[PDB]
Amino acid sequence: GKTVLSCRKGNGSVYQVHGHKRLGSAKLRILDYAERHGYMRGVVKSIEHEAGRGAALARVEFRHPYKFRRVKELMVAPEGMFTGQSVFCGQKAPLAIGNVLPLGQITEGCIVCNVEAKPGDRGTLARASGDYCIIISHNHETGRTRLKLPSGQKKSVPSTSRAMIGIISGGGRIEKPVLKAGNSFYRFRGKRNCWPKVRGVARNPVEHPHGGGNHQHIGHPSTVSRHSPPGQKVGLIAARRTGRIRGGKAVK
Amino acid sequence: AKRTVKMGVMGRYGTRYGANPRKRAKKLEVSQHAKHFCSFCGKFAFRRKAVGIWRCDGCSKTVAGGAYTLSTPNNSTVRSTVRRLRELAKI
Amino acid sequence: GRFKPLAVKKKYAKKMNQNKPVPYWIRLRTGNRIKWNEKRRHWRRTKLNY
RNA sequence: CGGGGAAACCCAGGUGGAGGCCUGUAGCGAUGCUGACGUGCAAAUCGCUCGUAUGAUUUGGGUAUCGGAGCGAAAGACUCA
RNA sequence: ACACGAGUUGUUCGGAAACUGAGCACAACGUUAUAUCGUUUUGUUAGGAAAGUGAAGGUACUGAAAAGGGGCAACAGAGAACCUGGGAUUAUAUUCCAAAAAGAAAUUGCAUGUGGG
RNA sequence: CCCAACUGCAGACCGUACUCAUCACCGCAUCAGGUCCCCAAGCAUAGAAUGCUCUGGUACAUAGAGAAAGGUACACUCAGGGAAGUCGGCAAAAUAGAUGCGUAAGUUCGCAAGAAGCAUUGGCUCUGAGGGCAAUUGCCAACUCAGAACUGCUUACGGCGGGGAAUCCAACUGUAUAAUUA
RNA sequence: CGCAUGAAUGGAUUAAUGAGAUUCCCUCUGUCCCGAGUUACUAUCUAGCGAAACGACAGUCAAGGGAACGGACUUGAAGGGCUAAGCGGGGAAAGAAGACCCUGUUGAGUUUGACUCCAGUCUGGCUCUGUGCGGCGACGUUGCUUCACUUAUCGAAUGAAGAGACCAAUGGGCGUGCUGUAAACUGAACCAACGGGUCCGGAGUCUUGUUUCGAGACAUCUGCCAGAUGGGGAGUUU
RNA sequence: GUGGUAAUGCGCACUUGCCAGGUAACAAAUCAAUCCUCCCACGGUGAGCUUUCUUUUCACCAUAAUCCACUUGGGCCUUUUUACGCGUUGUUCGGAGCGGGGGCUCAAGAUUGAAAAAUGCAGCUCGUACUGUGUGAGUUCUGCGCAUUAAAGCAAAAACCUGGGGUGU
Repeated sequence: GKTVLSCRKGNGSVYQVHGHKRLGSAKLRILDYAERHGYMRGVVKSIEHEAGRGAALARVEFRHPYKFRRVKELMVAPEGMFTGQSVFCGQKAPLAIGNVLPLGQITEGCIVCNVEAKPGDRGTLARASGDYCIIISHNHETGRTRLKLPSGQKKSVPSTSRAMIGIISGGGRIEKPVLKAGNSFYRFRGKRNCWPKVRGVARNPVEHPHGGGNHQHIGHPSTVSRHSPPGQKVGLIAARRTGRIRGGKAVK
Repeated sequence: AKRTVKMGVMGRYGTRYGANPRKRAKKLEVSQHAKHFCSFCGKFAFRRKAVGIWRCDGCSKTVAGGAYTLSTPNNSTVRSTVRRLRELAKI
Repeated sequence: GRFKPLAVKKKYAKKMNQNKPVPYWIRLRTGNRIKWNEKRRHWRRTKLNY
C-alpha cells in the first residue's frame, strides 16, 4: 500500500526545518593558536532568542587575532551571562561562569555545559536549555576526562576538548503546562511540521501497520525488531522493557 | 475590591482547562510577569523578554537567567560551587 | 491587463491584421476557390491564450 | 482610595481591558426544511434557517513535495467535473 | 453584431538598467549501461590554482590589500527625481500644451565661463 | 587637479486603448455559480445590522389579457380546543430592544446566568445635575442622565433570545467524507 | 449468576461546552379535530420564439387457456368521429447491458501462519592491508593473537592560520615557545616605529616532507561470495 | 575649520586603502489624532417654495508640488538639592539626579511670504467687460518604541549616512 508517514518524513519535502527566522548556527569560537596557547577576551554584546530554540543565545564580540577587524561569535549563553560581561576563552582563561576552558583544566567536579565531544568540535553536547554535564575525573596517563552528561550516561572525552562553565540558560519551559492546542501551534511553527499528529490506529491499513478496523487496536504486538525494514518499524522499536516502570529507570 | 477568590491571573481561562493544570501554571505565570531584583542597579526592574532573556529597566542590562524566573534554583549552587571551586584552586 | 511583453504584443498585432475579410476582387481570379475567410475570429469564442 | 485587625491578612468602591470568552456584520462555513429545482440558473445551484466570526482565523502573489507515488487535525480525503 | 476609417504620446508614472527572500540550477565535481541524476545559502560552488582589481612607491613597472565562480526568482516586500491648471480630444493623458511654453519645480551625465583652492 | 553657486546641451528602452464582470475572465453560452485590491455620503439606530434618500448608475432580465383546478413563495390571517397530529413538536407560532429589581440546584469557584421571574417605556411643557474661557464677576459651546405636571394608546415599521427538569456520549475552541453521513 | 461490563485495548465520575442521541413540563400555535378566505408568480388564453425524454406496431373490457398476471388469440360485453384542461389506475411506463445472489479454470483493493521470491537490516569468509618486539598453536614456515607504532582508510574541524623539533636517539648521510587575565560588570588597536651593514633584523632557525586533531590496520571502510531474518514490497492461488 | 560651562550651533578639502556604527528595518491595545469627509456657525450669489407658514429650504464658496522666515509631545544640558514629590484614561518614575528657574536638540504642526490669481468656480452686464470668494462626529499619517499573548519575541541586501583612523602636513 501507500508509504508510511514516518518514511515520508525522510524525503525532507515539507518536513524540513523551518529555520528562516533563526540566526544561524550557535558554536563556540574557533580553536586557534591563541585559543590553545593563551586566551582571547570578548565582550557580550547582546542576548537574544532564536525562533524554535528554548535556550537564549549571545552575540559575543572578540577581536580578530590576525587581521584588523572584529569578529562576532554566536554561542549558547550560560545561566547568569549578562550583557557587557567579558568572556574569556582559551587555555589560560580563569575558571568562572561563562568562560571557556579546555576541559582538562577544570578541577574535578565542576558543572559544565556546551561541551565539545571532539577537540575541535566547537561544542556539540549539553546544549539544550537547562542542561549541563558534570565532569567526573581526569585521567592523566591516557589523556581522557570522564563525565556524565544529561542523560546520565558517562562518556570519556579527550581532555584537550573545550567546555563552558555553568548550566544552560533556558531552564524549565517543560515544567509549565501548555493548556491549549493553541499554544502548541507556534510551538513547532518555529521548529518543523511535527504536529498535530494522528495516531496510527486511526489511519487506514494501507498507510500504517496499525491501520486496522472494527475496534481501534493494533492486533499484533507493538514491539518491533531492530532488523525490521523501513515502513515496518513502528511503535516500540526493540523495547527491552515495556509498561510502567515501577522502580529503576536505568540510564538508557 | 477583590474580584476573584482564588483563580487570580488565570481567570482569563473562564471555566476551561481544568483546576489542577490551571493552578499549576499560575505559579510560573505570575513568576515571569513579576519584577525581579536587579543585583546591578538594586531596583526590582527585571521583566522577562522572550524565554530566558531578562532585561532590567534601570540598568538596561540583559541577562540569560532563564525560564519563568531569573535564577533557577540549581543556578545558585553552580554559581556558589565555582566561587568555591575557583577559590580553592588559587591557593 | 496593462502589462504585456512586447514579444506577446506583436503576436496579437499579427492576429489583428489577419482578421480582415477576403478581398472582393480575389474571388474573380480564374480558377478560384476561396470565398469567405475561413480563419476569421472573434474574441468571444476561441480565445488565443498568448 | 477607604474600612477592619495586636498580627497575619481580610472586606468594600473605582480604574484597567484579559480570553483558541458570549451576542452580531463582512468574511469563512454548510445544520434543518429530508423546502425550491430536480430534461435546472447550476454535470451540487437557490431560499429562509443555522455554525464560527482576535484566531489552531480568512485571504492574494510567489515557492516547495506527485503516480505503487504525493499530501492528509485520518473521511480511502484530495492530487484540474 | 457586421462593415469602413481612427485611436494607446513620459528625463520623473509601472517594469528593466540595479536589491535581496522562500527558492531554482548554469559552471565545477561526482554518479549512472545513459545525464534527461544528485550536490549547489547553516557564509555560499569545486581536491579547490575560477580575484585581470591595484594601497604605498618607481613613472604604465612594482605589489599591499581583498577567502568562498556566473546568474535568475517580488508589476503587493526593498528601491523610485513632478505637480496642479486647460477651450488639450469623436476616442489617450501626473504622457499632450512652445516664448508670456497655462506654467511652477525636482534630478542624472558631461561641459565652458566667472568666485575660491 | 579639486571645490562651490549658476549656466549650456542632452535625458535612451517596453507597457499606456478597453474590460475586471447579473455581458468583456473560468464555468461548451451575454449561465441566479466562482474571482484579489483601493475610494465609500444623509436620516432613524449601538450600527458597514436593517429601512428609505441627494450625487453617480439604471428601467436591461420576453411581454399582453387575466378570479379555474393543482402548485411555488426571500406571503398573511382564523371561531372553540391546543400535539389529540406524527417515527419524532417536522413546519409554523412563540420569545424579543433598553433600563431597574430579582435569580436555583450543581461547580474545576471561573461560572451556571440573559437562569427562572416582576416592572418601567409615548407625546408635550418644565426642573435639577454633569463644563470651558477671560479678567467673586462676565461671556460661551456640545451633549447625556434623572425628576415632575399635563395629555394619549387601536399596544401599532425595521431589527431582535422561548424557557425549565433529567439521562447517553465527547472535556472545551478546532478539524473533518468538494457532490447523500458534521 | 452480567448470552458477551471492567480498568491508558483505559474503568468510574465530571462543572462548562454541543447545528450530537433521548424523555417529560410550562408557553405557543392550522401539526391536528377540519378545514375556510385573501395575495404575488405560475398552470390557463394570446403575440413572438420554440426544444427534449421517448418511439417495433399499436392502444376499451370480463372470463378461458398460455411462458402458469393479454392491447392482439378463444367465447362473450362494449365501441360514431374529432377534440380542451386535468389526473396519475394501467402501459408488468421512462433511466442503467441488477450494485443483491450464483456462475467464470475474469480481476482489483487490503490481511496473514498461504505458495513463490525480492529490497532493507544483521552475520561469516576473503579482500581492502601496512611496520616492530612478542604469546599461544600447527607442520624453518604458517594459523591466530596481546601490545607498541603510522603511511592505507575512516570521523571531525578550519578562510586547510602558526605542527613537530631545537630539550638530539634504539635517528639520518628548571621551563617550552612563554607582554596580557584569576569572579565579571561594553574604551582604542591596520597600511612599522626603530636599530645594523639597498639588504639583515625588528618578527629565532631547521624539515626523513602529512593542513591540524581523534581513531587506526580495527570497522560504521570497498567489492564479490555465503546464511539468517524479511507482508516493508512483488507474482499467483485459495 | 571654528563658537557655547554644557545639551550643541555655524557652511578649504579627500577617504569603496582599512575599520566601526547607523538609515533601509518591519510591532498589540488604550488615549490623543494629520490630510480629508460629515455636521453646525457666519452670509455672499443664484435657484426652489409661497392660499397660509417658513430672518426660509437646496447648490457653490476652492489654492498642487517646490522653496523661504508660535504651539504640542519627547530625549538632553546647566543650576538649586529631592524622601516625599512629578505625572497619565491606563497597568509609572527619581541620589544611576525627581521637582523648580533658564537653556540645547528632535518630531508633528500652526503662522507670514515666494509660487498665486494671471487659475478655478458661480452670478451678472451689451463674444466681450464687471461682481463674489469649532473644546462637534468620524479619520492610522503621527505620537509609537528594546514595541502584543508569547514554550509566538515578529525578514534580508543593495544603495545611502556619519564617524574612527588617516591624507592634506
